[PDB]
Amino acid sequence: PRYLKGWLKDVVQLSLRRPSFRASRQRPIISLNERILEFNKRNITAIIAAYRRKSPSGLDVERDPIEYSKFMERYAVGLAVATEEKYFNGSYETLRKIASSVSIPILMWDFIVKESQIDDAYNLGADTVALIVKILTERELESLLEYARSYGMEPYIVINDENDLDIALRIGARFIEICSRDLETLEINKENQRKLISMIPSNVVKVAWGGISERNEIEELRKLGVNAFGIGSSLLRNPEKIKEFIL
Repeated sequence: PRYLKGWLKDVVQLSLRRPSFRASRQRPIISLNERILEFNKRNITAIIAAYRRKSPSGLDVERDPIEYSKFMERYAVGLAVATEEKYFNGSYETLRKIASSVSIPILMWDFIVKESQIDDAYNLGADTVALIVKILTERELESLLEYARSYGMEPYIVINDENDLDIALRIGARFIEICSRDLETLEINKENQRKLISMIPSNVVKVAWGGISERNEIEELRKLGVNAFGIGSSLLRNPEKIKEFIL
């Protein structure tokens, strides 16, 4: 990984020592990026609903993950499941059970630093995996993107600033999350986010994430070329608010 500081260095050290999941996949690959594009052509708002328990950017919610996922299966374009265990209190077993319960695409939301974590996502049932530019060297980022594509997954490349974006385009990313939340400081900057969105060519599937809470800003981001919208704490507190974001 990169030279890191603070909690990011901590979580990366944990991910490097995380044991592998050694069972066999039991569901097909359901492409999240392909389904997003299907929603765009159908003029349906594409929203990625997240499940997590703890979070550095929010108090912990204790809700049934299976009741949650089944409800979101009716409205969401995909599900993000946080599996990091220290700062998010996530679990591989939680992802396994969600993947066994729903038939919509599932994104593994974690801090991927080694290949076996991509083995884990595949065997667990995840349809794609998040790769975070700011914690990986360019070479590591490219290897893991290429490794995940060997499974038939289209990886989900997370960017924060113009450095992350330039690198993402360099290593041939086609599925980008423009995150407004800086992971080092947890501060949100939507102006920088919209600046990065304007610089991403049209052939990339773009996901806006960070502090999204209103149908209004979803329509404004859509007019800038954003294909899908990730929403976490808002939907974790009130799942039925997704009906407002889509309708």
